[PDB]
Amino acid sequence: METTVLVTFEQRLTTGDVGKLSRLIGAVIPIPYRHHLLGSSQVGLDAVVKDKTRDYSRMRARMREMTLTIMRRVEGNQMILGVPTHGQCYTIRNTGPVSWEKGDVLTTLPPVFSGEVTGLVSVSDWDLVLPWIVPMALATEINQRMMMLALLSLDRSHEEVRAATAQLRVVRYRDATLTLPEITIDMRNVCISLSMIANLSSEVTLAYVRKLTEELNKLTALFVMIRQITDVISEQPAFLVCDVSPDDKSALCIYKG
Amino acid sequence: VPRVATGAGIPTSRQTTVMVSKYSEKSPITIPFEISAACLTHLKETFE
Amino acid sequence: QAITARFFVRESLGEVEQKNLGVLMFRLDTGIEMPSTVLVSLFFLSMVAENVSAATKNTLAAIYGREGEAIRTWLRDGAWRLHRVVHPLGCTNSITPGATCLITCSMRGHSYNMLKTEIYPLLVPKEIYLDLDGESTDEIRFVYFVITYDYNSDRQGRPSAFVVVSRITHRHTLINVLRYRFRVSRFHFLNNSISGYGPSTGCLGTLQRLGWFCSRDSRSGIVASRAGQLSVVKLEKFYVDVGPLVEFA
Amino acid sequence: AWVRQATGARRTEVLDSEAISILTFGRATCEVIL
Amino acid sequence: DTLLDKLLNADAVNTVLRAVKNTADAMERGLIDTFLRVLLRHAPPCFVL
Amino acid sequence: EEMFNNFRLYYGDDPERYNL
Amino acid sequence: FALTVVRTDTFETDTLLYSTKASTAVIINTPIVTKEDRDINTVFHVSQN
Repeated sequence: METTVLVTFEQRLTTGDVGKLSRLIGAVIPIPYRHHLLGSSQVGLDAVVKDKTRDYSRMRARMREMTLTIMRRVEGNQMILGVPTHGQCYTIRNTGPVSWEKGDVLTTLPPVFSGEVTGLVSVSDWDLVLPWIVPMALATEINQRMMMLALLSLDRSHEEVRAATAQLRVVRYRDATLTLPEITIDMRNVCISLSMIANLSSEVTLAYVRKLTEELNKLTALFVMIRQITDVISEQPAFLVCDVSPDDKSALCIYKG
Repeated sequence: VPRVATGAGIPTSRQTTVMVSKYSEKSPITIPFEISAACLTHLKETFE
Repeated sequence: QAITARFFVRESLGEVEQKNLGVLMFRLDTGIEMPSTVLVSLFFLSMVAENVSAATKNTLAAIYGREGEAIRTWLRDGAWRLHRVVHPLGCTNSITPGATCLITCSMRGHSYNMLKTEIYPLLVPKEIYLDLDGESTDEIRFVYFVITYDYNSDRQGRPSAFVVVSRITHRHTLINVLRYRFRVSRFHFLNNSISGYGPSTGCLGTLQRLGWFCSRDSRSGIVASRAGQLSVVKLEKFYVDVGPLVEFA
Repeated sequence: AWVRQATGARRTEVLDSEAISILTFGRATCEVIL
Repeated sequence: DTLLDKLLNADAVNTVLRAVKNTADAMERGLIDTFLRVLLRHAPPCFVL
Repeated sequence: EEMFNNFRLYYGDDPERYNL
Repeated sequence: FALTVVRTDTFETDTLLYSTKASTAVIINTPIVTKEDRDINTVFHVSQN
């Protein structure tokens, strides 16, 4: 009916892993590219959480640039992943901790093991960590709390903004809450960009107010940081549920971009 | 071409049957007409 | 081919709509923990938008602002409006004269009565609709929903909203033609934006696609129910496409 | 500026957003001092 | 003669025939023309005569 | 048949009024 | 100085049209029908060139 990409497993399959996959028939899969080949090294957010230097902004940008897919079936060592198409009504699964209400706008984020770790079928240095499939404004607010952790986290040396980060620290939504990781170099460069915007906003337009190569250097170092910080905001919501299956295992949705 | 003889000094044109290159103008004409999905359903599903 | 979804609507929110189908319905996880998950009429957010003048605002508040002034407008009027809290999903199908109102709201397509006999128009009320129109239109005018505040006192002062209908599809040209007539809002918006040194406000406006409609059969009109008349605008073959919440300032 | 005379590059290759995209996620030969 | 010869043969014959037939047209009209021109040269005008 | 139709129609069924 | 004012003026006019018998020849095609699909109705453009 649709485009369908196959996964071959290098691993000798565990029957318990096949049983967990047959539980997760309705799941959603992070994939780099819609070449019809997929290896286990390619499949999964294993390919995101492998460089422990790296952090949440590049996690989100990798999940933007990499293909969002729906689990369909498993056939021995091969895995059938039907790539969704904008406008059709698909059964997907809630792997994230956040519960789902009907009609809700549904949005991909990478999962965070800060207090809410949830492993998977992992064997031989590869996990199938599925992205948190989380509401839209909640996803934006997760990223806003992350960037303010990376901003306010330098002033841990003072009790006041130490208490402000510990006061932030926490994102609470409907009936399902989660903690949030501390950043004390992705989020560091993100807030380098934010701090250049913040510094130069009081520095570059003051003689433009009175009318409305140095300036090109300054506004270049402004605007490329502006582009790199804007690119990680627009959440590109993947799904939009028509009805939620009760006990929040699954939800029939329509797929967006 | 019909030409005509003479005996004066004017040369009548040697070119019998002058070539003409004409072409076919094309113009498509389109009419839209609508049928409601209600009308299609009263053709298709067709109750008691 | 259209996707519809049965929704819990309170039987004290099923009105209007139930008299004459066609409304927008927004959802929201609001502040009181016992009734947090609520779906919302377009006439019900009209009594939150300031652009509806206070007579018409309290007219539909006399229709069902009993529920509004129960808890809900104390969460929307009283507890200050965010564009985050409300999300548009489309136009109602399945009138549902049942025990508990289960209204099957559409997602994308032309909102229809089943059996293809009646097409559901979108009833956009008058004061939230008209004033951001562009030019004279031909067959595929697009609907955008825009919430636009104006900074007065309480770091935001007053909430207000619009339903802009325009042929202009593009995001940045659409926000520039908003910036044409919203010079006043960005005056006092700049004023309390430079008032907040450490405290904050939250910006001006938020745009999103809602769909398109037949727009040459577009006309205004009126409904009437309990608490009287209500002058509205009737958008006939309203295709639904809820776009992204795109903010401007 | 004398290195850039002798450094080959007349001016600095400016920061591409493509280069920032690898700053956030890290024919031709290359050399090894010994 | 896979009828390519037939069409080229008819083409050469029709070229000859069309030349001779336009010649017959040109010859008869030239007789008309120069008889008319002689009649004009030998016809004095109306007010003179 | 195709060849004789090249001589018949694609020369012209009437040798007068035109000649293909 | 002096001025020239120019102005065109528009005149609704019934314009006749005379030709010869079978002046220009028309060859038209058997028409094709495309089915544009909407959720509320189906539009059929017949198109004959």
